[PDB]
Amino acid sequence: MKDFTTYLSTAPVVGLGWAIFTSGLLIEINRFFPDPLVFSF
Amino acid sequence: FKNYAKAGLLCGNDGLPHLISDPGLALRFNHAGEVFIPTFGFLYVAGYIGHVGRQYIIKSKEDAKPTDKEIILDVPLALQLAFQGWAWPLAAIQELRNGSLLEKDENITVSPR
Amino acid sequence: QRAGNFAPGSEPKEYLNDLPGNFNFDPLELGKEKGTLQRYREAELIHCRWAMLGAAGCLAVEVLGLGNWYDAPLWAVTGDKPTWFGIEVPFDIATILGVEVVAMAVAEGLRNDNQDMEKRLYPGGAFDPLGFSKDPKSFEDKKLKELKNGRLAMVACLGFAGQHAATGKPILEALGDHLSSPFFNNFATNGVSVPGV
Amino acid sequence: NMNGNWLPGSQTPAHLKDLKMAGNFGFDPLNLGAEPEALRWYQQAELVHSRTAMMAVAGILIPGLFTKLGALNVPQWYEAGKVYIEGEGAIPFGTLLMSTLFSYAFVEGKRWQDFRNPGSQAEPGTFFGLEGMFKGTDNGYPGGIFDPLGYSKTSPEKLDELKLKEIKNGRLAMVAFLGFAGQYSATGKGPIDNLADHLADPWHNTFAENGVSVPGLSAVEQAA
Amino acid sequence: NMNGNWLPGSQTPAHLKDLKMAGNFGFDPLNLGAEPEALRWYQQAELVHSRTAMMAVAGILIPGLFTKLGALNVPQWYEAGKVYIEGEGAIPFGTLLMSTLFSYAFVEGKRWQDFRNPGSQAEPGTFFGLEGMFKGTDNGYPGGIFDPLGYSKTSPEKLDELKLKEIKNGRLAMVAFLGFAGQYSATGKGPIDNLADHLADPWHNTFAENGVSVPGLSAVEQAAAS
Amino acid sequence: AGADRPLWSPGSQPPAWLDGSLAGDYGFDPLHLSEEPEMRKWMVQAELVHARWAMLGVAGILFTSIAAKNGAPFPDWYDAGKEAIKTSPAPLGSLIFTELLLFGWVETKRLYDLRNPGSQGDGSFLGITDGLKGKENGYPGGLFDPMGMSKNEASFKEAKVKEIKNGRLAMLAFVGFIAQHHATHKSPIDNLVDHVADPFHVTFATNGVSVPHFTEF
Ligand SMILES: CC(/C=C/C=C(C)/C=C/[C@@]12O[C@]1(C)C[C@@H](O)CC2(C)C)=C\C=C\C=C(C)\C=C\C=C(C)\C=C\[C@@]12O[C@]1(C)C[C@@H](O)CC2(C)C
Ligand SMILES: CC(/C=C/C=C(C)/C=C/[C@@]12O[C@]1(C)C[C@@H](O)CC2(C)C)=C\C=C\C=C(C)\C=C\C=C(C)\C=C\[C@@]12O[C@]1(C)C[C@@H](O)CC2(C)C
Repeated sequence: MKDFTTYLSTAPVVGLGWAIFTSGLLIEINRFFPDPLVFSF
Repeated sequence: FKNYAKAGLLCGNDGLPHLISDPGLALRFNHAGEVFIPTFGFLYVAGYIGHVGRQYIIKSKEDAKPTDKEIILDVPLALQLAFQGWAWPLAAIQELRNGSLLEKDENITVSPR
Repeated sequence: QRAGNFAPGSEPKEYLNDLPGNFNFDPLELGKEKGTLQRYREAELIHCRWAMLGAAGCLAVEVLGLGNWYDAPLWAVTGDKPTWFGIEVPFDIATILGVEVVAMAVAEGLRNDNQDMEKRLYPGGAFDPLGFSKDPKSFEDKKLKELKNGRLAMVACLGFAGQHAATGKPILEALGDHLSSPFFNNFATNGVSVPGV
Repeated sequence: NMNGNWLPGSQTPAHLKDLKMAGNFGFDPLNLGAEPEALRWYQQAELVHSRTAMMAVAGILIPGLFTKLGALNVPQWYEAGKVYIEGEGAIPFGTLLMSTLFSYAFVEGKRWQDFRNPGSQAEPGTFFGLEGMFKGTDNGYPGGIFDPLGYSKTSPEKLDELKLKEIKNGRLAMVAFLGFAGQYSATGKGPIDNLADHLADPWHNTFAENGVSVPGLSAVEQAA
Repeated sequence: NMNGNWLPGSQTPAHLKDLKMAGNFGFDPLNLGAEPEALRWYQQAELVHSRTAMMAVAGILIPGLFTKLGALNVPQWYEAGKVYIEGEGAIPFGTLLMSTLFSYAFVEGKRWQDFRNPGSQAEPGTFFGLEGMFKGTDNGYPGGIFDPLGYSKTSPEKLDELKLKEIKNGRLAMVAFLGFAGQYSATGKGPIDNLADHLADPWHNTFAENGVSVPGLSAVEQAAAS
Repeated sequence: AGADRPLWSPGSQPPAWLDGSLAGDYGFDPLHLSEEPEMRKWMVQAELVHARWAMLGVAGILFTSIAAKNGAPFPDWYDAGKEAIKTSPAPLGSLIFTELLLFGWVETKRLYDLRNPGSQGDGSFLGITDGLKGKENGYPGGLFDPMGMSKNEASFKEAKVKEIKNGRLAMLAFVGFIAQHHATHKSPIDNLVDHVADPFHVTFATNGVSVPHFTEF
């Protein structure tokens, strides 16, 4: 477990996790707010 | 197309909306939400990134083999610093006030003239 | 040490012995620690006295033929001039609310400045004009009877709130209906207190 | 000691071997009553189930037997709730339900408090003064108001014989009410009608004929 | 010691463990109060924000309560400036804002000067002779003419109790004004009207019912209703 | 309570971290989880809360379906929420967020009792010191155990074993509920009566789902 956790603690794996997290957040924001351009509350 | 209208957006001679970047002019014509508010928000997020990275750089150096912590990230420590960066400008200006934000020119690696 | 005991043969309470009006109780162990127990004692006596005032304000206006207790503060909605005991006080809800807020604020501020815990429980003096509880045994008996009547008035006030939430009919009419038709007039007959009759 | 064996030749369980209680026959293949506290709980639960089943079979049979004799017009037990809910003096179902729930909750709370600590209801002055005689002599057999005519202060042999009789008739009542439920779910008629049909035609009045009881047996029955 | 714990079972910060400042509960998850001067500035800023929040919440509620009661006829807080500026004897908005900015600049400059050097505003002969009592007894507690009734001239236990009460009602007031802004933006009504709506219909008038507070919950509501 | 204990597979080597001290420890771990003591504590707490919620939900589903089959007007366990908030005085949005607000206190107290054992019972919550203290890792006790039959150590161990076994059984029961309601679109009690009516024909192979039919020959 802890060896696999340290493998998951390596830089490419946590970078991949950040990549999926940020991409999914931005994609869901764009999907539920279709095409915004100007901040208007 | 409905949301781009009735929101202060204006277009010139082609129907493609234009954005006003000068503050003050955007403030007195309700164009601040075009770039003025997003630029402040991006500055806030970029300062969040910089403060989190600075905290991880400083907090992972007082230990044996800091490069090992750089290459294999301390995930609980990284998440703790991630959730502690919500007040990045306060800590940044306080580090500026106490002088720990900047290093003196005597301890800084410098190229020969 | 114990005046009574609900569910006789229960586990004895080593932290509730000298408390007046003690019937063991507290299976949730809320009375642990001396400071929290004293604070809960203050809360219990104050809430019992406020239940006394609420039950008085309900029943005195119910049995005098002046109306119910839900429609008694409704005149602020209507704007009609209030009436108390035929004295016909001309006060206004803005002035009433202001003087009530100020008076209760200063009164509870003075009450919170009691220093001694026993004085916060029972100060006496100016609050005891005649003082029939000068004898210590009479003091304990009066405290126990006050707590018993306060708990009974608390149950009465909760019943008032629940009954008038269930039906708009007044509680003295509810007692009359329970006397006339016991098995055909109760909380289960409404169908709102318990779903599915 | 033991009053017999539920199955001769079967080895008695260790917890059921050298005990002293009424209605003991070594019937525990699952060894559920191994713990003495669990054994006491199971004994008390069996006693109260047996008592309420005795009341049930009494109120089913004796008014039913009076109805079959023509003395009474008492209907069957599987529609008596609908009969009473449509009567002239029909108390609502909710009112009776809450009254029964409150009374039985009080009774079961007192019984549970006596079970957790035996003889703990004999503290003076808690319940109208007379509660000093509410002390439970045995787990499930308090006595006093529960036996005012005085059959409890007999010989110990008579006492255990009476306890064994109570347990035996109670178990018979429990299996009788199980049979009542099964016969209502299968035949759909009253138990007295089933007994009359078994007396008139023992072979025709059999659960093998009913397809609800043994599915697939009627298939063999019409196959021949 | 500490008045309480904001999060039971959690380790208190080291700078907040032995601290005896009033209104402390170990609520520094971001570790911003580590520096002492930074902690002093944070305490002073919290006191200022809390005090102006209590003043604003009182001026919103009590006139609002009196208007909903019927005696007063002052407008609600979210439109009061617009109706006031439309009056025939109304001071212009720029003039009022400039006067407010100048007066607050003077006051906050005095506060800055007594913060950067404690008790430095008691320099002799600097404000018409009455500058003697213009000194800082504590951080955020100047006293003197700011306490004319002399309620703070009491034993330190009662003074600490008063400070705790002040900071607690202050934090409640800042939360209350944040609510005032938030559910004015949500409901479009006054706080007293929102309280009456929650009292009359608690389930149907909830922050999760309106789609402004939680976007997309209304779509789930009509999806389940269909 | 260890060593020569019945395992998930007879003859398989039990894991080193699974010594048999925990309740229901059959040495079942193909993925070698819960190796660390903190991970083991987290997994034990998660299994206990999942077990309690699974048993509660399966018992409620079974009671509602049994009452519906008897004649009471109760909906099926699937899509019960639709008619539920169709008849609820509390609409959706408010109800779920009220549930979340009511649940947050209990969940964070459980979390910080798991992280810090015995820290909750210090008078912080309404002056409760003796209560609100975790007797074990996933077994709090106190006011959640009003009657004290867990005082005896052997009785407590037997109760833990019974609870975890019934919890795993209810987990599989809920999974079966989901699977054969997606397969048959009927109540679990309806599936039970269909299985005990014609066992030789009605089964998981005659529902038209689970096993696919392509050639029909
Ligand atoms: C419900 C309540 C308190 C409930 C407490 C409970 C359940 C305690 C719980 C426990 O004990 C249990 C159960 C068992 C233990 O294991 C655990 C604990 C914790 C020990 C207080 C209400 C307290 C309620 C109070 C004091 C209300 C007062 C109302 C007043 C005075 C109103 C005034 C008016 O009525 C007049 C006078 C005249 C009218 O015309 C007009 C109006 C305005 C309506
Ligand atoms: C089966 C299950 C989990 C199974 C996990 C398995 C096999 C894991 C296997 C392994 O880990 C081992 C052992 C060891 C590792 O080395 C290897 C792996 C492979 C990793 C969980 C179910 C968990 C199931 C749970 C918790 C069920 C909860 C049910 C609730 C709450 C019901 C609520 C309702 O809402 C509904 C759904 C509908 C409404 O009609 C009624 C109400 C009552 C409202």
